[PDB]
Order: sequence, then C-alpha cells, then structure tokens
Amino acid sequence: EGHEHFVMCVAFNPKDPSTFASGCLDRTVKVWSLGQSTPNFTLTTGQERGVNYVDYYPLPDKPYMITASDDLTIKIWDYQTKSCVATLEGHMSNVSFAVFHPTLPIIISGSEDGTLKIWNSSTYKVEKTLNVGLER
Amino acid sequence: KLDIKKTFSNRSDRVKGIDFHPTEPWVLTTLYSGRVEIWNYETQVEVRSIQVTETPVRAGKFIARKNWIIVGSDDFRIRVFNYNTGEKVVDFEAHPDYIRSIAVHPTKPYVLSGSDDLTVKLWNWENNWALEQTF
Amino acid sequence: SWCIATHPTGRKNYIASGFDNGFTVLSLGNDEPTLSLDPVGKLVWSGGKNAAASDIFTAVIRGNEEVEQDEPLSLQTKELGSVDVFPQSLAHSPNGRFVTVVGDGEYVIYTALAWRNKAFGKCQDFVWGPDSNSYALIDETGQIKYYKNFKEVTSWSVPMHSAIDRLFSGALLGVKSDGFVYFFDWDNGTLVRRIDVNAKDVIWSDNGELVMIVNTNSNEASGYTLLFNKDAYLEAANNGNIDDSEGVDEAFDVLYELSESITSGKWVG
Repeated sequence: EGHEHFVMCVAFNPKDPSTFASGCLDRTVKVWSLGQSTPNFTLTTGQERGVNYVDYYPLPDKPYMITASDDLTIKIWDYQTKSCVATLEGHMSNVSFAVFHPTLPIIISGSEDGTLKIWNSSTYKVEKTLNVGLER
Repeated sequence: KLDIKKTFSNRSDRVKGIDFHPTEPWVLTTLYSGRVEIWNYETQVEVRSIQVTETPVRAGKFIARKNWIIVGSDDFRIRVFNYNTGEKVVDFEAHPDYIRSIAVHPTKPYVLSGSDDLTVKLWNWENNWALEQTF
Repeated sequence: SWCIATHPTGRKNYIASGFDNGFTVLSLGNDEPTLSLDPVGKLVWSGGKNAAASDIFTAVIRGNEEVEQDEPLSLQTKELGSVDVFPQSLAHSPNGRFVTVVGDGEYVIYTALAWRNKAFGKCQDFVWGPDSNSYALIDETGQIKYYKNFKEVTSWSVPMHSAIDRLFSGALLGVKSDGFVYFFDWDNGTLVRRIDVNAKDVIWSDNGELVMIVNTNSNEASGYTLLFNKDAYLEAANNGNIDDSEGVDEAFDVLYELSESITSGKWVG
C-alpha cells in the first residue's frame, strides 16, 4: 500500500527479483522489496497523466527503468540517481507500453496511434515506425 | 489611448519566470534551460547570468530587502542567490515534484512555493528556511 | 507567452512578459503623479496606495514640518471626495477655489473646499483661464470651446486649420498644432502670435510677462525663454494689421534658451 491511484503495471527487477516496481496512474513508480510494507523509494515521473507501464533494462551494465504514459512520452530512468536519462517523443496518442529488448540495443513502444516504434537504446532516436494495420 | 513603448526586447531560450526589481531597472528571467538572468532593461546591459541547473526553472522572484533572488526548478529545488555577488545562499529540496510558482510575503520573512505534488509550502527564512506549514 | 510581471510600484507603468523566444519589457504610459498644489499650500491628489484611483485626497503644507531637505514631509491626509472617472490630470483653477479632474474623454469641476460639483462634460483637453472663472477645452469633435462661469460662450472661437494636439493655460490661450504653438487672446480668441517650436509644455510667469516654452527636443535647445509685450499686441490689434498665419512679431522677444532637460518648472519672479 502507498499508491494513490490505479496500479497499471508491476514488474520484477530481473537482476534482483527480491525487489519489483509498480507503475501507477498517480504519476509515480514505486520500487519495493518483498517483506517490506513501505517502498525502498518513490520516483516521480513528471508525466502528468500517470504511468501506464514500467520495465527494467535486463542487462548489468546499467540500472535503468522505463515508463510509458498517456501524456505521449516515454522516459528512461536510472533508479540509483532517480534521474531521467532520456525522453522519447514521437507518438501521437497514448503510449500503452515501452520495453527494452533482451538482446537488441533497442526499445519497443506501442500506442493508441496504432503504432509500434523501435528506438535506439543508445542514441534514443526513433529507428522504425510500423503500423501492422490492427488499430490501437 | 495607452502610450505603449517597447523599452527593451531580448532573445533567449524560453523564459518561464520573470520579475521586476523594485528600485533597480532590472528584470529577472528564469529559463527553460536552467539559466537565470538579470537585465538592466534601461541600459540594455546584462547584469548577471547563472546556470542554476540543467532542469527548467519555472519560478523566480527578487527579494530586494535581502539582495537576493529565489528560484524554483523542475529538479524540485529552491535555491537562493545574492544578486550582488552571485553567491548561493541556500539550496534545498522543497518538494518531491516540479515547482510551479513562488510568492514572497511583502512584510514577513515568508515564501510560498506551489508544486505538482498538489501542495503549497510555507518557508520562513528568519528560521533557517524551515518548513512552517504545508497546505 | 508564458509569464508576466508588472513593476511593483508602477514606475513608468513597466510590464514584462516571457516567451518561447525571450522576453520584452514595455512601458504603458508616463507615470507623472496626478496632483496639484494651490497658491497657499493646499495639496490635492488622486489615488495612492490603499485607496481607489478615483479617490481624491488633500493635505495642507504648513510652516511647521520640522524635517530635512532629504526626508519626505508628514502632512495630515484627509478625504476630499471621490470622482466618477479614472483621474488622468488634476488641476486647481489659478484661484485654488476650483479643482478640475480630466478622465478619459471627460472633465468634472469641483469646489476645492467642500467638493461641490460645478460642471462636467465631454473633453479631450482642459485648461483654466487666468480668470479662475473661465476655461477652454477640446470637445469630442476635436474643437476648442470657451466657457465663462461654467457657461459656454458661443460666438467665441479660434478656427484652426489642422488638428489640435493640446492646450496650455497662462496669460494667453496656448494651443499646440501642426508642430507650432499658437497663442490666442482669451477674450476674443484673436491670434496674438505663432511660435515655431514643437513645444512639450508652456509655462507662464506670475505676471504674464515671461514664458518658458519647453521644446520636445526629440533629437537643439531644451527650452525657450520669451518676453511678452502685451502693449505691442494691443497696438497692432488696434491697427487691424495682424497677420493671420503668425500674428504679431513685436508681441514677443526671444531672450535665452536652455540646454538642460526640463521635467517641470515654475517661475518665481
């Protein structure tokens, strides 16, 4: 307990599953560790519409998190410094999700604009924009 | 009929905050870039420039009574500088989220900060800048 | 546009706004105080802090005031009355008996004491006759009208070829236009002389023999001192020789000219 709105997404830290993160419509991402009643910390995203999704970068060379919002943005975070590493803009409608691929140096996002976008994990520039023609 | 005259224009990054000094022909501007500037709009000479942070600074006010300027930025911090030396007076986290507005009491050593954390906080500089109240 | 600020004390009615590409600071108008001092020390002014703009106050300057040349005096303030328009100008009749308030296309006159309404109408400019019981103004159609004892004096006129900028009180009716300053006789409105300076203000001495003409000097002399020979004018008027474009050349004499800027002035003999 602690979130002040709909908890939209929950996900274990693949590098330390004793902790996990919760993406909430209260514009917050909370990270907790199994056994505690209070979170280890609370990250404010600055995404006025809330967090629809949250995902961990699976590799050990960086402690990153990524959040998607209805405010059209995608923000990469470093959960150690609680700082925003980058902001991905380009989607025209609510961003439903965004994840780091487990192998490729890319980020995948999807939105109600009927678009799947692939971004460069390093330059954070959009790489490809496909519309499988299936709507949102 | 209003006799409008353009006394001074200047180009720069987006300015989110602005304030007039009470007795010096200065204007303070807080930019989206993290810069805060002071301009003598009558001589058209820039008084000073400060890189407060890399985050945008939405609020900024003079506090002539003390020769200061107080600014609020997206990094959730309220910082105070002495405008005569460019010296940092205080620097502290006031909210867990973006700061939008700052008001300064005309008589008492009080400062109000509005934030995206859904609150307004009252600070007292004649008490080590303590949080005296949260609305 | 994202942010706004206004001078915290209205100096030059300064304002400033911040934008995507920068900021601008503009001046909305001159900030000269709206007040007047009568002949013996009765001060009258409109507005102030903690008071409606249309609020009129008054205080008497007395020999007392034991303060220094660098400290403001302490005068007993009192409420004289209120007014319907936003005061732009406040002026005692040369008398001290009446106070006129001009406000956005209007004018109202009150008795300095007790504040009883004497007159009111539409006007673009207003000035007191040396009389203290007469005055000239520019109505809304852009013309000059003359009043005696708060009663229009039809039959009195001063036909002007171009637009009237403003009027000036003093020994003769002063009227700025076409870049010149025209002086007329208060009684009959006959042209006495045309001055070829772009005046910012006209200031007559107590006895009406000297007059300072403040040059607009938008970048020359900041002001001109002239002597007025009322006799030379009366004579010429008697001969029927007056030139319609410039009046009487002998009516005036140019004494000197100032270099320093003139923000305000009064003659003391």
